Amino acid sequence: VNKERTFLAVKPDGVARGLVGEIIARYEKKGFVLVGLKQLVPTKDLAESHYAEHKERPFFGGLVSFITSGPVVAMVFEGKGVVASARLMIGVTNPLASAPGSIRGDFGVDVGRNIIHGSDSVESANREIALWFKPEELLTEVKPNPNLYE
Amino acid sequence: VNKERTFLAVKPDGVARGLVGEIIARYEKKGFVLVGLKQLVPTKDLAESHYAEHKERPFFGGLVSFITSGPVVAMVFEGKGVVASARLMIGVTNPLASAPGSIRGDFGVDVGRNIIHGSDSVESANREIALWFKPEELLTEVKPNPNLYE
Amino acid sequence: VNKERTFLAVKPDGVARGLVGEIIARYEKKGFVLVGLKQLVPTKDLAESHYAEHKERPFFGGLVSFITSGPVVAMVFEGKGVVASARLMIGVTNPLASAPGSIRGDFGVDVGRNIIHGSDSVESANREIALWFKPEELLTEVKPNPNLYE
Amino acid sequence: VNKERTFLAVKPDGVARGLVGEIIARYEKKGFVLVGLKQLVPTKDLAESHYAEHKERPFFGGLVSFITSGPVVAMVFEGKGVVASARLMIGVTNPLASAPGSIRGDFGVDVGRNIIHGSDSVESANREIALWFKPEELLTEVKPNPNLYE
Amino acid sequence: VNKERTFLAVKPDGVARGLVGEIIARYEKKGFVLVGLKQLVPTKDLAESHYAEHKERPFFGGLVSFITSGPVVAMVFEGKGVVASARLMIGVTNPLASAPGSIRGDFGVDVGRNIIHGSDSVESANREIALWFKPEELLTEVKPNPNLYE
Amino acid sequence: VNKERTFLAVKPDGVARGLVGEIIARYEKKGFVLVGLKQLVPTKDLAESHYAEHKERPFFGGLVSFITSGPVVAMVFEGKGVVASARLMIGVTNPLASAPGSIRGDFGVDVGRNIIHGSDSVESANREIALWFKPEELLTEVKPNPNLYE
Ligand SMILES: Nc1ncnc2c1ncn2[C@@H]1O[C@H](COP(=O)(O)OP(=O)(O)O)[C@@H](O)[C@H]1O
Ligand SMILES: Nc1ncnc2c1ncn2[C@@H]1O[C@H](COP(=O)(O)OP(=O)(O)O)[C@@H](O)[C@H]1O
Ligand SMILES: Nc1ncnc2c1ncn2[C@@H]1O[C@H](COP(=O)(O)OP(=O)(O)O)[C@@H](O)[C@H]1O
Ligand SMILES: Nc1ncnc2c1ncn2[C@@H]1O[C@H](COP(=O)(O)OP(=O)(O)O)[C@@H](O)[C@H]1O
Ligand SMILES: Nc1ncnc2c1ncn2[C@@H]1O[C@H](COP(=O)(O)OP(=O)(O)O)[C@@H](O)[C@H]1O
Ligand SMILES: Nc1ncnc2c1ncn2[C@@H]1O[C@H](COP(=O)(O)OP(=O)(O)O)[C@@H](O)[C@H]1O
Ligand SMILES: [Mg+2]
Ligand SMILES: [Mg+2]
Ligand SMILES: [Mg+2]
Ligand SMILES: [Mg+2]
Ligand SMILES: [Mg+2]
Ligand SMILES: [Mg+2]
Repeated sequence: VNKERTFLAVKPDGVARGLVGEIIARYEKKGFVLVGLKQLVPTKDLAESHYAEHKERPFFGGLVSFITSGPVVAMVFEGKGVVASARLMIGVTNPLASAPGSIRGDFGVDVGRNIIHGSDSVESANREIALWFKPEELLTEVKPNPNLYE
Repeated sequence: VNKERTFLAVKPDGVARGLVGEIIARYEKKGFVLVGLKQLVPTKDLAESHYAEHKERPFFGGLVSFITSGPVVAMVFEGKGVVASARLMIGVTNPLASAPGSIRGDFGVDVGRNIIHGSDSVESANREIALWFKPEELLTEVKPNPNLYE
Repeated sequence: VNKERTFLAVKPDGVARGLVGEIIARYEKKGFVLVGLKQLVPTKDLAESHYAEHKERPFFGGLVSFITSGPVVAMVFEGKGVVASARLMIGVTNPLASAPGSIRGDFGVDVGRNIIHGSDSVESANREIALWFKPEELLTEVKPNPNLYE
Repeated sequence: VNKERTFLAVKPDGVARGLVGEIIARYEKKGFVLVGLKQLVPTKDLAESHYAEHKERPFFGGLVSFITSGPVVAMVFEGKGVVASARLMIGVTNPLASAPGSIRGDFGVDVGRNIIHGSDSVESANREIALWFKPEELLTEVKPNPNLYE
Repeated sequence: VNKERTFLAVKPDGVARGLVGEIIARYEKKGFVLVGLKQLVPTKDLAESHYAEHKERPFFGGLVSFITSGPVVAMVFEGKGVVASARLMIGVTNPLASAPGSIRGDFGVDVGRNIIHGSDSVESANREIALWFKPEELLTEVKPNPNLYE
Repeated sequence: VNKERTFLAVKPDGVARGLVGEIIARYEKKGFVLVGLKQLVPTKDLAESHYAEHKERPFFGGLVSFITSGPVVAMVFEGKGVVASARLMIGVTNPLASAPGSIRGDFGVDVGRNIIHGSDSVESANREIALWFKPEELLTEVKPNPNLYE
């Protein structure tokens, strides 16, 4: 159904490079509806619980360090199959392997400076949305373009 | 040679969403030549003949109903391998499964609101071109940029 | 009411340079609705009545021969103040003097190869629309984006 | 100095039309730095104090009514001469009179559905920023592209 | 005729900000032909000769220092009225006062970091072209799209 | 270290169709740094050594005559994995089989008119770079966007 939601965040590098609008426009053009949006500098606690699944990984320290080094634009998009779709639009972990047309493929060059984060499953999205957004910062009733769904 | 032709149609959703020029420009930039172009509100007979191969499918009634609910911009492009190349540019039937960079991948979310129709083979193109366009509405003399072909 | 219409034509040079889609997209983004659209090769009779006010001018002969020299995509847009607005978007007669952001300013360099034509008044528009299009070729039910008008 | 700030808001119509990213990208490309961003549905009280200077005007009721009818993306951009510059980039009150290249000129057609609001002076900006944003939602230390300022 | 030429240079800020292709594409779309193109780090002698008319101005020292701090992409375009048309596309000296749609208007904020240099007259163009380009680095045979000129 | 370089050349058809800027912009957005750039008309000697691995092929004769038939803009980009990445961005040899989003996929239709050349390995790149550019024509101090690399 047309009510699935995913969490996306323009990372510090994406924000410093002036890519916020370009990224949001891709999702709007696709037809997803913005239900949550804000800019904040992540707190070390937010970053660690956000990337909690990687806590025992070698790159964890630098990641948390990086994500907390500058502003991040956090957003939640709503639509049919938005979690898997937003991932397809993002590309793969290494931007060098990401196909042109995707966000990482078009703008990235390094795994550690890969512009944007996207939830990889509905469980993660629900978990991540709850982590970054309060219920009052999310639109309750969404009304998409009527020409989008049958 | 480079005289192959295909029939493409911006469906009512694509027209209402203001995507006609975006779609046309994609094919012009590729190097394909426009030999026919018109806007019309398809009739139920045209809709049913156009999609005759799906007349037994559960979605036919709704397809035909949607294709006739509003204006469509019908067009025919010419150039080498245009039938298969235009399909590649369109994406796949389900927009969510279409790669970023393709038309359906970039703009659609629902199978039923997938923006554009493109002939799936040369035999289909000939059938669909004859169905939507009268002979005199098609350019007889075509001239593609001279830097496109060897 | 905001049902004003203007006639626009992408001239043979505009069509040859692959600017049809780009031009249509500018009017679609603006919010105007396409109510008639077709590609054809103008007849001398048509070109001569179209540019009737210019017969005593030295460029008339060249003008007519050029407009009848290849495909032209003809269209009629509808919307509040479309006539004057589409003119502002086109630029001025000399493309070199047209401001960057207008169609002629962005794409043209010569007065005789100035990409597009637009009616200059509602009187000229009604007259030109009836010249290029038969009544049944124009949409009767116009449904513009509901976010466009108050 | 490079520390002036202005308040911009993508109005409900701009948000429903999928223009948020396109608008933010124009300001990022210009070099202004985003210091505040959020989406919210305005409260009738916020709207009235925001447009307080028009309280005795005929259109006031519909404006407040409209601004409160759907989500608005509120933002504050920082840079040298950003208040007057953002206005120039926005266009004039009536989008029909706005030049192509500006936001209203490119996307608008009606005075009441003019896509975006921008502070008209530094006094208004300071007043409006304070109205929509809490001090903790604004970046304190801004670091622009070093290639932007001498 | 259409053999007029102008010298344009993407300054070090424009190069560092990744605006070279955007700038070149603007002139290619207009219909101007590239007859010379190179990237070089200007020498202090070149910088001072190029900007000789400003040698008494308080900002000369800093101008020359900036123009030599990094790579510049020097280029020459040919076409009818290219000198004045390219200036119009560039904007005015102060980017904040440049109209949206022009290069400086769209991308710059500081007079000292205004992205691009364009010759201000034919006499200046001839001087600057001879100063930055050796004869053999310029195309002798130029061929503009045949749909550009009457 | 991430100082890998690749040689790219916009072929005469790419230059004639006005795609130089568009092509450069794709590599600039990606984060790669232009370290050499020039426009020239290739000499038969140069074209023949460039495409040396193809002398026994039936298309070699046509290939060489074409590359020496008009201006070519030559360039060298530097960045992490630039060689393989620029190839992914180019597409494949047959433009019709290149995926939408790649340069050849977006703009080409014929194998012999495929817009751009890119080195296929670091070995070929070092070899091609030394063929088209003298050492002093290439930047020595490379300062990429600091947000690009870890
Ligand atoms: N081996 C690695 N080296 C450096 N940083 C890494 C590595 N793999 C993961 N990262 C970083 O960690 C973030 C979370 O990683 P992961 O969840 O595996 O990928 P994705 O972000 O694509 O979901 C990635 O976006 C990336 O910035
Ligand atoms: N299972 C489905 N549910 C609803 N509509 C469908 C479905 N499959 C196809 N359609 C609609 O039928 C149109 C025709 O289908 P088909 O010819 O299979 O695909 P394509 O349009 O990609 O050639 C589709 O483009 C879509 O609008
Ligand atoms: N001095 C001229 N020389 C050549 N062609 C001209 C001249 N003046 C006008 N034209 C051509 O005649 C067309 C119609 O003229 P006019 O109605 O004056 O301009 P517009 O097209 O801006 O309304 C022009 O668009 C241009 O193609
Ligand atoms: N006469 C009018 N008719 C309808 N609504 C109006 C009128 N003038 C002002 N408005 C609306 O009120 C908002 C605030 O108006 P104003 O401050 O005058 O213009 P601006 O928004 O350009 O600063 C405008 O953006 C517009 O939506
Ligand atoms: N008052 C100023 N302060 C600092 N730099 C200036 C000033 N005026 C001009 N400049 C710098 O000098 C360059 C040359 O100036 P000028 O020839 O007057 O303008 P333009 O570059 O628009 O032709 C400008 O483009 C800008 O970089
Ligand atoms: N079958 C062919 N017919 C015509 N031209 C060809 C053919 N194969 C290759 N070419 C031309 O030769 C150029 C160099 O060939 P190759 O190295 O195989 O491809 P690529 O350019 O993708 O690396 C091609 O880019 C294309 O211009
Ligand atoms: Mg992950
Ligand atoms: Mg089908
Ligand atoms: Mg006229
Ligand atoms: Mg106001
Ligand atoms: Mg000057
Ligand atoms: Mg090769």
